[PDB]
Amino acid sequence: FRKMAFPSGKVEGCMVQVTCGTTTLNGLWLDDTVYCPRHVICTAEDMLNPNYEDLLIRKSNHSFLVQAGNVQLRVIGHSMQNCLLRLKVDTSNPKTPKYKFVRIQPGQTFSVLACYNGSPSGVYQCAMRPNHTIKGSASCGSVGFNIDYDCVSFCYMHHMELPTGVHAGTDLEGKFYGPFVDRQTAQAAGTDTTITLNVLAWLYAAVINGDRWFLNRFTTTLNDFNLVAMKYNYEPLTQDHVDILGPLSAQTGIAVLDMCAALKELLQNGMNGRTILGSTILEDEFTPFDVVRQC
Amino acid sequence: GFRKMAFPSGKVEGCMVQVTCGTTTLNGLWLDDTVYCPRHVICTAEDMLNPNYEDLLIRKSNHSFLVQAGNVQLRVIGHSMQNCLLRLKVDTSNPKTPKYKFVRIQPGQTFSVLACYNGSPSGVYQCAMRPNHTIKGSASCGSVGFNIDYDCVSFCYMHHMELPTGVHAGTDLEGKFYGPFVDRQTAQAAGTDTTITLNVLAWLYAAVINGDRWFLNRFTTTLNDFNLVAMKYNYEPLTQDHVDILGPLSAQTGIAVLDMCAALKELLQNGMNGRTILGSTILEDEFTPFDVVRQCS
Repeated sequence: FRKMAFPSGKVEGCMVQVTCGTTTLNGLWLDDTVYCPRHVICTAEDMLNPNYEDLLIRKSNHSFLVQAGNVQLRVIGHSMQNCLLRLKVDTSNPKTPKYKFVRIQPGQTFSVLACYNGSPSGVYQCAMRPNHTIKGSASCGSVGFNIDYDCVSFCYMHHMELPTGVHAGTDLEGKFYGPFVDRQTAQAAGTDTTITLNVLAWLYAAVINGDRWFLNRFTTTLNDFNLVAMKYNYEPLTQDHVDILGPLSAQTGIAVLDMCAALKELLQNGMNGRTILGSTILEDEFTPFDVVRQC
Repeated sequence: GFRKMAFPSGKVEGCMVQVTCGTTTLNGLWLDDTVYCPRHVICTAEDMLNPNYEDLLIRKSNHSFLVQAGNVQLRVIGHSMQNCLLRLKVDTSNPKTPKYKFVRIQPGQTFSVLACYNGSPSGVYQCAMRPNHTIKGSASCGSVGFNIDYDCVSFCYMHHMELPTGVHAGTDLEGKFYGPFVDRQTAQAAGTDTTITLNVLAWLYAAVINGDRWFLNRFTTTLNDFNLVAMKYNYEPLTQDHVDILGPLSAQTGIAVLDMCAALKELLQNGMNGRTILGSTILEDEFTPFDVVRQCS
């Protein structure tokens, strides 16, 4: 049951290079606008206590250098929206796909098109951690997206690498995910818990395929499970979660709480040599939506 | 954090079509005015027990082959069989054809797969070529494997058969299978799978480069003594060629190849113990020395 990102094609044509002063980074070119982190306007010293409005007012259109492949785009306007830079260019992207800007919940998944200086380097699948970080390659301006039907739902953009080695970022409106800001400082990251809803979905996917060895005759309640789960650093399971797993429950024939009683035993005992879907560990980067879709 | 990145899939996306013959429907590769697909598209469920492909192909004409490039049907103007590949010739040449080459990769080497169903891409993933000549984790037949080399696309794989264990078997783009596998429904002997040592060692060098070096030590080992332990923990034997190939990674970190073998020895024998390498509790083996240097430079 492979990870599998989305086909990157439609996003590839939207990836541009933005340079201001001494720093280069990636930008998202949709219609006649380029989006990128606002910290591009900042130098080394600037990033310690940046005043974004002040640093921008002494910058003109000519300061920003945009390049799409080896075509240099002409930037005729510039504005700042939250933590993003909106760069108005003279041309409308001929490769603009059907697109949406969405904000996603922690635990949800998307694909990232990792780019170096505008050129697409690689595509991978990840999940927004419960602590709002993205564990990654270490970039900047690289966007995160899902593809529904013919529409691309851009939901993420990489901004900062935190002292811990994880990556923070914003949505495509400039609002950050989690308590993070765009300045070089100490930044307090929350507990990175396991996405319980995702583990169960993955365990359901195992039942659909062949692996049924972990199922048992044990029974549990919602509170009994959480009490065992939170001991092993698992995110508390809610009634909303079990409802979300409802349609997966009907297909497999295994009631959510029985699956919880299966996970409970798995956490307490470990897997003891055995594998699930060819994996030695429990996987938590597949949503219930990912499981139904990839089966 | 370290990510098993697949190559961008845009260049390959515009090459994906579906082929139909009777009831059977699968994916095909449309490059220039030729379409490549698995030859078992010309087989009914019954046929797959003992398929005489020669006797079944002569039974067909262009008429019987339907090719769909998205919402567009393509009329086929000729057909032939190259090994396990069906080769249909079409009236139009694909305008979205990228600079390409066909290659036969060696076991332990990685590539990207664009999972496709009924000619439509749904996802892309990165995998290695297992020492037992299999791959795992997709979804449909006709889906291709590839590397991206700047502007050129090197196709090296195509899915043909789904083995009973879950694993997949396929051919290169000349139609030659990888391993002893065949396009027919029978036993099909998938043997011992082994960890790719060369790939793990490159991943350990990738860990040092990023800064994570807790696993290191100063107790250098012999090639013989390492290989003895490697066999017991089900790893591929390390050869002098592997040591040569791990050259640049040894030079750049300043850690000798044999010392990293001594590091891996301890990890195999003792484990990580709650500690992680690049964010993993498992030793990864789907990153070639080439992949590491690519993402680290």
